[PDB]
Amino acid sequence: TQRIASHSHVKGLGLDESGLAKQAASGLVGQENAREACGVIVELIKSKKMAGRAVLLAGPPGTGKTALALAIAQELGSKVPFCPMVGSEVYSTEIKKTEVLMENFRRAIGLRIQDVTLHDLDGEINKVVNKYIDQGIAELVPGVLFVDEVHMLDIECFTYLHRALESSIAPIVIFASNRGNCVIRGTEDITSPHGIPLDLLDRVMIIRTMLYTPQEMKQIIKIRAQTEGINISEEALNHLGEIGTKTTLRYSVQLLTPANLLAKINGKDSIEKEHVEEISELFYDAKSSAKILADQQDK
Amino acid sequence: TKTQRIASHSHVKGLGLDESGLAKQAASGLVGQENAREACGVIVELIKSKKMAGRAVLLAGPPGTGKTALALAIAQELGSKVPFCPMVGSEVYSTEIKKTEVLMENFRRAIGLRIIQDVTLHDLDTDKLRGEINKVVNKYIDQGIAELVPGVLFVDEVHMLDIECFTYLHRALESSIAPIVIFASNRGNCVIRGTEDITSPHGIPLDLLDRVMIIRTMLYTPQEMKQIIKIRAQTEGINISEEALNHLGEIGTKTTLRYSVQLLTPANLLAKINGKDSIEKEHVEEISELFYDAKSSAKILADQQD
Amino acid sequence: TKTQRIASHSHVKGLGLDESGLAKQAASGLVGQENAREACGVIVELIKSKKMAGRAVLLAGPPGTGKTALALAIAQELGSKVPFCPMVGSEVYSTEIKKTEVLMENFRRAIGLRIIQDVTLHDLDTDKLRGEINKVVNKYIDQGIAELVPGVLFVDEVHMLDIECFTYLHRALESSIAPIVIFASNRGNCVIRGTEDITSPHGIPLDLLDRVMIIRTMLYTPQEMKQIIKIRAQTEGINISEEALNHLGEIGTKTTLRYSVQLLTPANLLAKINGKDSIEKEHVEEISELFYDAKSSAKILADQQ
Amino acid sequence: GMVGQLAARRAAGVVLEMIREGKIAGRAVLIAGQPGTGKTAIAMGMAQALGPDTPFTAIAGSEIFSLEMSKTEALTQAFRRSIGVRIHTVSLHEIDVREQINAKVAEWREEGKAEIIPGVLFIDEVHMLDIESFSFLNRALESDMAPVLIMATNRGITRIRGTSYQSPHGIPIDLLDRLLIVSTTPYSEKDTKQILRIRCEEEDVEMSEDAYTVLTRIGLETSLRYAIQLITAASLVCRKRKGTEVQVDDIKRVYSLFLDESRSTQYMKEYQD
Amino acid sequence: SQGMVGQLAARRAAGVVLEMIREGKIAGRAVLIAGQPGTGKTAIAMGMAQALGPDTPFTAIAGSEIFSLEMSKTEALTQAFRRSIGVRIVSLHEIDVINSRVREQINAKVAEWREEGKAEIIPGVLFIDEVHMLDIESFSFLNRALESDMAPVLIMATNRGITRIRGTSYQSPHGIPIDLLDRLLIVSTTPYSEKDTKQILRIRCEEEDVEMSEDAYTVLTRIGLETSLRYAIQLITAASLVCRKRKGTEVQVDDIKRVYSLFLDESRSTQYMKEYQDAFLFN
Amino acid sequence: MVGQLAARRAAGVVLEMIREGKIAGRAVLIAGQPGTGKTAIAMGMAQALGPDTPFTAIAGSEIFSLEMSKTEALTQAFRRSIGVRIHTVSLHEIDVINSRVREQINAKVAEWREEGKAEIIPGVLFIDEVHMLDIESFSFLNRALESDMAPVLIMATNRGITRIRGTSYQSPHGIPIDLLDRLLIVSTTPYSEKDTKQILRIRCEEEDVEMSEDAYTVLTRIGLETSLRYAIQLITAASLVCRKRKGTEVQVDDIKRVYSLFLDESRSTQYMKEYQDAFLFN
Ligand SMILES: Nc1ncnc2c1ncn2[C@@H]1O[C@H](COP(=O)(O)OP(=O)(O)O)[C@@H](O)[C@H]1O
Ligand SMILES: Nc1ncnc2c1ncn2[C@@H]1O[C@H](COP(=O)(O)OP(=O)(O)O)[C@@H](O)[C@H]1O
Ligand SMILES: Nc1ncnc2c1ncn2[C@@H]1O[C@H](COP(=O)(O)OP(=O)(O)O)[C@@H](O)[C@H]1O
Repeated sequence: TQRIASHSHVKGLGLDESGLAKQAASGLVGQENAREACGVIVELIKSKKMAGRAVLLAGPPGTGKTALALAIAQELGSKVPFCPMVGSEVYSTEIKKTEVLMENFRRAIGLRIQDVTLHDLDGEINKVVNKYIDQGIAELVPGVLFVDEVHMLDIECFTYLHRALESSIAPIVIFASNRGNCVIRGTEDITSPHGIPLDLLDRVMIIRTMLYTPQEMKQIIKIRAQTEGINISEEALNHLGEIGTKTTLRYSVQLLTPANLLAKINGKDSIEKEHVEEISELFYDAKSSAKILADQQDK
Repeated sequence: TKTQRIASHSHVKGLGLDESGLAKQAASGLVGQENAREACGVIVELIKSKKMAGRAVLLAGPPGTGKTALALAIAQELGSKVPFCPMVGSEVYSTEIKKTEVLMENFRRAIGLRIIQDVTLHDLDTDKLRGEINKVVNKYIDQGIAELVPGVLFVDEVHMLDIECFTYLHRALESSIAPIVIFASNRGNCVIRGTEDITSPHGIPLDLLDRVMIIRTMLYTPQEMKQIIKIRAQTEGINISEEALNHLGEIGTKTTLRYSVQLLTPANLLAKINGKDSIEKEHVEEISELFYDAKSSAKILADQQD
Repeated sequence: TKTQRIASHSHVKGLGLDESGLAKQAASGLVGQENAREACGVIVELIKSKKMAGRAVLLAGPPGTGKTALALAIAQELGSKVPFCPMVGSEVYSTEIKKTEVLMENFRRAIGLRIIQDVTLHDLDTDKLRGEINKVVNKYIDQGIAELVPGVLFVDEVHMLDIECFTYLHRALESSIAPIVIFASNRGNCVIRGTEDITSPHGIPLDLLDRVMIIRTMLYTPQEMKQIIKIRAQTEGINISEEALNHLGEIGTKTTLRYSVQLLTPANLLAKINGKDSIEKEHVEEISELFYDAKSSAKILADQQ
Repeated sequence: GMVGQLAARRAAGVVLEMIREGKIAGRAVLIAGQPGTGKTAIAMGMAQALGPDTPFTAIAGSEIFSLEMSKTEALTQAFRRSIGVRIHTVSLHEIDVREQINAKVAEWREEGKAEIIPGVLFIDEVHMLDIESFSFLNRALESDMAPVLIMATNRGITRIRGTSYQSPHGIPIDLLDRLLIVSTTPYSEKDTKQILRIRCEEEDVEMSEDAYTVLTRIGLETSLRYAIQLITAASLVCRKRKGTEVQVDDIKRVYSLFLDESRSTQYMKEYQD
Repeated sequence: SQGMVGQLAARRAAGVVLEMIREGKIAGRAVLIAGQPGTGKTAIAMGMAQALGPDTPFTAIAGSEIFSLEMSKTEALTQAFRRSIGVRIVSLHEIDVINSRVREQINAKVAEWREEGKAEIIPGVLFIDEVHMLDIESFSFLNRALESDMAPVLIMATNRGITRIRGTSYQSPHGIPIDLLDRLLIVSTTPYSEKDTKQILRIRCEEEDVEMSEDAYTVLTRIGLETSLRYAIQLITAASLVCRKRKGTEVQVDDIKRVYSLFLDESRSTQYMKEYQDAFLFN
Repeated sequence: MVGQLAARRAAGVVLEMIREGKIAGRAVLIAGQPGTGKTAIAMGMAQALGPDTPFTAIAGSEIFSLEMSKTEALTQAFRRSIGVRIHTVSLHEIDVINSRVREQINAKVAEWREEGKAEIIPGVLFIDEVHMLDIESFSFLNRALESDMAPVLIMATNRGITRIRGTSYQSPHGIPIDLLDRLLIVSTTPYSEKDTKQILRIRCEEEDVEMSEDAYTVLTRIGLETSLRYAIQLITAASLVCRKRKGTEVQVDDIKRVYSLFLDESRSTQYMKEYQDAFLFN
């Protein structure tokens, strides 16, 4: 549940009646280009014409490529399942690659009577659920399987996904690749865009999501503050909007829980600019923390 | 037994040598290559007097010269029904049969023996079972009648034999029930598969290269490149003009001769489609510019990328 | 008890020290190296005065300088007949026995158990075989009867040792019944084995380098190239002249001392062929032209191909 | 159901008669295309014309990278899959001891309700088969039941998997000296209108006769399947302005949204560098 | 004050995290400790572990220690978290080793034990030293680890910059994949200044029962700043026996400049080999 | 055996060091190019040491066996070099007669040492081309040879300061630097012009070849330009080209003709650079 505790402000994707994208609505701010585009995708699952393809969200990290995956899982009925897996959660040695790839994949398909997914019910498993559609007792609601960090999935599990999506009752899956013309894992010589091979590139709609402005970044950390119930000021928020455009947004949203409690250490309830001026020096990001060990070695 | 590895060269009869030790312009299903055709005649002489002290033949020369042809004329100059079983470098890897078995398979696919009924040593069939055979057939040769004729093994592109197969063959060629083995390659100082740093000529280890005799196979001129495609035509019953051979030879000078022999079958089939008597000067250009070869078709995947 | 590896170190008989912890010039076998022989003196006091809670020594010198000799002197200055198990780096790789046990075959063979029968803790013989032997001998030292006499383990060419040995060895010394371990090396920064990734000084991880007291040995002057051949000659009965010794010290300074001290017994049994029992210069030239050395015989194979 | 390919279709007729005259045993076909030139239907171009009962199978050259089973046992099933016997012509995978089925069908041939046939077997992305599998098709082609193998690649002079030398097309020389290598010249401007007029009819879309002239101007530099992914979403955006057909302003609405693989690797060069 | 000298801000950085656990806001996060080695990154976690009660569990293990040949990393890591689970009377690492010879059996059994309450579940703190040499599939076990409500507060430690991950071919910051890396908190530490080291030498000599003069400190503060701390501690006990040889009564400067010119640091011995192969391997 | 003045004389000093037992702990390494007969001055340490000494001429490349494991191609080779005198039998054939196991025999043969009814004999083991070995196999020569039932090792290597297999630390002759501190490295030399005729006036007597005297001086003009491997390989092929006109002895063009027919090991690959490295540019 912590996998979507960083997205507990999205109650919908936030589009108006004409299929356009407005600025700040239902949680999502900025991003009006690609929020038009994932409005096309959620309308292509409400009309069932998503004939076996997927979505790849190219762009830099921290710009919101996971919040749309909960937004698409909000606009598609809001009771659909959702399992955000990461491409490094497959590389485990206690279990095989493909089963922990399929255990999330058998968790995304929602069935309607109680509300169940296929993984509670987990060939012959595939057919009795296809029999219940024939009687008309339970109709499948395909949720969203979010696969972050998709270049860490190898070519030996992609062709499994090219099979388990080729079947009819599979859900919409959404990749997310923050890199460029990468070299495919598990095959040592061949390269392709985003670390996704050619046989899966025929089934993706590459929706680019762009970076942010400091004005857009100040809206969103207010929303994460107002949802956790932590009163921050504008002078403090403007610093987090300059720590946001410095490193990422995922770092700057992460500091809200400690920098609030720095005021609880000091007795106050609110976040002022002198607090964030200290916790930037107390906790660091990840890129500059390897700059220090590149400095304290090379001094 | 297999036949399709020989069927592409079903026109060579012997080496075509007069008794003066020399060769001719063209005889017995061979043409040109007068430096190398006497040399294989020397090797088939050294099997006859058994002065081959565990030696072997390496045929070093570019692909499209007849290295499978000359080491089939050797296998027929020893006699009719002398066994011959060519393999290539990447034969010795299979999940179904491991490395040193399929070597000994083709090693003993060659060793013929005349007990009168013609037999091989792979007719009889785990090297314990193999060495059990060798002593008791060393009784049958010394009973007098059962004389064995050594077949001719032909290893094509010997570089893809790794290091753990060569030294098996050095412990297998040293027997006196061995066939004459003929290596062939065209690579340079090839790295032996397994050692990663040793530059040895045509990919042969330095101990096994103490046995072989390296013969050059010199590339043809377009004069002698024409007469061979005429010779390969008439065994198929496929007629041809003159200037088509002045094209099919002068496209064989462009890439290889190994390509052009694969064109007599489609270009004749282009005449059967259009209802023509034989192949002519346009029927080749609607195959040569329509079909392609990998040394000249891999360039189009680089031109279209760039 | 392999009495072959220390055959050339038969001439050392201690450190040759003064009373107040100063090195002599030539006593108990060694000649020179008096800068490092002071450092052996303060090391060997600590093992006697119980301020050696699981700590190790890493001599660091060129090949041919006395790193194995100066770690036998630490074995004898603790006491005579004190156990000393010299291994080398590329000896832990056996395809029969797993490599972690091969260190226990040595790291347990450098203790003297004292009852009087004396025995090593290895020669009382499977981690239970390692584990449960320790609690009986820990009962032994509080029983008021028995005791250990910890010796010297010597690992030479340590950069061939891999990370599955270093992690077991460093985790082994936390026991109280652990003898000293004396490393050696001949190179500077070199990558670790077992992970084959990144550099480290002398092939030692930082998990062990906080138990390391580096003692630097120097090279040898041509004067020191002659007494050390002389004392190794005087033990093997090698009657050698000074005019040939001045040629033999030239060999030790051209390439290496270890080569110029194994040339003697072929040069002694060349002079036994020619008849003159006392070696002269006419033999030892014709044993340095006939026999060769590794850095000069690799050059000759490059001088053709 | 082709479009264009005025040469490489004609080569599929010359290769077709070689299956009839028996002059194909030992050889195979190499289709050295680009990714988006549609080689797979040309592989079926001698399966809708050789025989109506002659079967096929399409297994990728990366599909043999298998974790549940071995490399070649999964291949030999997909090699036997192309060989049928008339009864519907049942494949040699559904009669599946491993040589007894070979020995039993050596008897059934002359009976009257079982007769051997060859087939077509398509291996696409062929350059990801290593030399362990090129030795399998070195010997499985020489059996009595040789299917017409068609190989498809998009890699030029490369390194073979399993060895370290250079080679064209990921193919070792012993299975490359005797090949028929056909080239598929990529789609052209009149060639791209007719495929795109086919594709809209397959999704009940009335399209303009000017937005085609930009969709075929846009379906050249990127891909064809990029102009396929648009045209089902180009229908939905006019389904939200309620205009019942699609004009020239409507593709450049959805060409701005849905990127292609070439403007989304350069846009991962703006940030990443 | 409580043994921990220096690193004032980075100790207060724990004081932020020490109320993130009591408020209940760590359940998913993790804490990393960067820094040059020989600073105390193996030691801040100890006083961090003591500040969650009197009997908190604590298991400092290493990343190169994962090469255990009797114990697989699927089970080495799994009991390591269960050596940080609070049971009042005795963690779960010792429970299954005698009461079973399962890991799903005791969790359903402690699902019964949650309601009686003779032993109350207070999951403590871990410390995994040298994470930069921890393989990629072990990180995926750390992701699956923190998903129980009986999870420990993970503390890690790395001393390497942008390197590759152990298992892939991607250069990434700190050698951690970015599924855990941007969920981590970086408690960075700084190397000591001049005045910070000479208290430590005063501390280590105080508990080694070694008397020392004042002028011996300022030379050992030159060396203790330049080379390391852990080499300057090694010369303390070595100079405590060059003084006792002349009987000393106090350890002096030339009883250091003897020993500092007798042994070597972790630094100069490589540099002697540097100009040693300048005609050896440059001929 | 003709030649090797500077390698057999040192080998005598290798020999008489064995007689006094001073060789215990060392080994021999014959460094030189192949063709110099490194298996000939190593079998002299089996000829001159005694007519009953076992002598096994294995190769270092011949340890590469897929059917074996890397502890049984050497434990056989030592016991096929050490022996026991009681028609002398080697120690390896004692394992055969107790099979249809060394944890019983090597104490049993050690029991024989007190009665002397069976006497041990120190043999010689020859490991040619030892640079193909690795540290997981070099560590057995440091593990078996230090025993008292041990033979004198003789190795051979033409490679210079190359990488040891197993690691990435270069060293002379591909041997660990710990083993090179106890090797007696004796070099071989390239042959001489008057000396090269002696092997060719002993290889002609192998197959009764009658050769003209200009042909000897041009075959050594051939043999010292390319090889002695190749110059032997033109002896027999000079015979069956001289048996056309029967000759009464082979001649100058008759050895020049077959020299144009067969090509030696380094001139032939020069023609590949005329093809393989001269088609890529064009
Ligand atoms: N446009 C947006 N609207 C709402 N929330 C956003 C937006 N962009 C980012 N966020 C929030 O910022 C955080 C970072 O987004 P995310 O895509 O998860 O980062 P990453 O790219 O590292 O996965 C998320 O928790 C998300 O809730
Ligand atoms: N000089 C020749 N005489 C007779 N046949 C030849 C000659 N050159 C080539 N051929 C024929 O051409 C074919 C190619 O020869 P082969 O040795 O298989 O290829 P390569 O020369 O590339 O190895 C052979 O089947 C052979 O019959
Ligand atoms: N200072 C010394 N005193 C006496 N003998 C020495 C001295 N230095 C070297 N030797 C002799 O020289 C040889 C080389 O010493 P050793 O440490 O074994 O090798 P290395 O010096 O290469 O590590 C030894 O046999 C030793 O007996």
